[PDB]
Amino acid sequence: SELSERIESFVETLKRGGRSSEEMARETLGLLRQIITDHRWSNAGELMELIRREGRRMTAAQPSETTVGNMVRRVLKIIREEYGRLHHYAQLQSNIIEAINELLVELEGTMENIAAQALEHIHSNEVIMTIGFSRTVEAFLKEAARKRKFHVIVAECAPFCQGHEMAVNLSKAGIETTVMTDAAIFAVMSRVNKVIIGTKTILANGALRAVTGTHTLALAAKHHSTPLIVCAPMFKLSPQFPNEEDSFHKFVAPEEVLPFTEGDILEKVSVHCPVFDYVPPELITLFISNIGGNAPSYIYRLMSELYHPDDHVL
Amino acid sequence: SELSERIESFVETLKRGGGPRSSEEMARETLGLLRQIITDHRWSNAGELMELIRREGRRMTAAQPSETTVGNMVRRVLKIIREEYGRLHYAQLQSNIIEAINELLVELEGTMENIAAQALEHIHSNEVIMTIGFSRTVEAFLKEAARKRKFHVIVAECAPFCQGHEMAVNLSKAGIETTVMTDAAIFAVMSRVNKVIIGTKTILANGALRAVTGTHTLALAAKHHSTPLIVCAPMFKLSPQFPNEEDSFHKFVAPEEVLPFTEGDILEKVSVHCPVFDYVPPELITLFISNIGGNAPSYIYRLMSELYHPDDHVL
Repeated sequence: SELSERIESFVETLKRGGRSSEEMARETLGLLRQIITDHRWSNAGELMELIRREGRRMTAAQPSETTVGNMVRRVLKIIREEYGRLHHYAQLQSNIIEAINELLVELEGTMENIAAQALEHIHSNEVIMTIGFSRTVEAFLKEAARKRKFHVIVAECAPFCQGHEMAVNLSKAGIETTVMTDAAIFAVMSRVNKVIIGTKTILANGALRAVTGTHTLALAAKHHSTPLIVCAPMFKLSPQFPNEEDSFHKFVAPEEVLPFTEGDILEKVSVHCPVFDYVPPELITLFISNIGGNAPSYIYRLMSELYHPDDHVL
Repeated sequence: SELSERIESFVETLKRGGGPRSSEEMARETLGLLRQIITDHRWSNAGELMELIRREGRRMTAAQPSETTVGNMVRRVLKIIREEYGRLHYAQLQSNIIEAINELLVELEGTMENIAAQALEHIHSNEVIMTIGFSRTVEAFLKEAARKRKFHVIVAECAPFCQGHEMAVNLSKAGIETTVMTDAAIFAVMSRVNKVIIGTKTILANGALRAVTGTHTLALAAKHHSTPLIVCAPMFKLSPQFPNEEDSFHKFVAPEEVLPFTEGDILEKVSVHCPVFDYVPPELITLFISNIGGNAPSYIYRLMSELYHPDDHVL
């Protein structure tokens, strides 16, 4: 069928890596909406087994891409809460759809509601320092740049120099930007007033898996007591704790770090190149969500009203 | 004699009130008195000369134990006597000490210009400095960096003697973008402050520091935000005393500065204290900008050995 082929198309795109995180969540919702429409299912139990199986294969496709797993769990919570309030229900197939639509308009407004709180956290003559290239943080820095005037230091992330296109994006909007070399984070930390970063994933204890320089960044921010603000919406909120059994690191080709033209020493040197870096929650100051700016120590509560505890493990 | 009445005039103005305003004038008057003691009392050798200076410095220290700039320059003259009698080991010794004392005095009166010379190395344009009380050395440190760069100094006036008022006017007259605040806001505006430059009453022998009250709070606020706490203080403010619990550290002025006498009957039930000096441990200090450099707190002990003999620590 069209839907099945689109499911393995999504899974193989996840495996190979061929988009932003908000587009990832939007495509996941579109896929799961299709799954609950076009498949035949009698009651909610079979559909939860189906959604669980497909979420298991999309999660096992790329386990470090947790936006798809989060949106699978959000849809599962929606299914078991739109079936709870009706407790084979005929209108249930419609009801979940509407909630999914109410989720999809909760999305596409996540970046605006995070950007609305920019002026409350960025002041005139401020110096902000960021790391990766996250669309949430650039909209945050481009909504605060409409009124106030500040300096932003975009420390590039070294293997995939992606703070380059961030500082190109920010300098087009008139923010006076500085590109760093990622070795100077402790050097320029004395000047920096706030650190605003984005995440790949917010783990359930308030810790976060982010771009590979963010822990080396957060240690400097904690050393100089600079507040580390984290701009990240509620699809990036994953209910997984940082256990050693599950691997959260992603490792890419060493050609990003040590090129293939080095030659014979590549048979002896072990080059690694991870792309994600665990930041423990005691180095964090705030999470600017789409629903506010609450502390890391509140994140567990945001788990309980987003994901059911039976849906943590799929 | 004129000398003797000048000795108890100095001792009485040390117990009771002021006299020399700044610590540099206090040390210069102390060398004047010590040089006069060398010249005018009769002594045969350096033994009873050391005993005489030791007991005079003992009474000048027991006059006001929290005024250590007097007690240091007694010990520097004792070290000078021991090192100008060592190189002759008499007759000409009475001259030699005087010459060294003169070389000490011109070592003074240029302590402030050698601390102010290091201003540009530690103060940068568009920075922001925080100071607690009126220090002559810190003010001249901020003056020398002002004529080349452009910064903004926050002077947290140290209540009850609102003496950061008299500094934030001195800094405002020289065009530094100064700001005086209540000093209950030390932690509040600490987040935006780049450096803290303070002065001392005394640098204790472990790099610890005795400053005007509210400095230890200032130091803790600086350590919280990891703001470097620079300390501008010359070598007469360097005393070879570790923070004993035996001898008295604080000085306690009248409670009228804190709670006025017009409060009425509640003054019979309320214990008001008003200390003027605060102990800052050396782990909150970053630098000691002396007149000889900018060395770390963990070098201060070595500066003791080059300045005061170990036998002269306790008088």
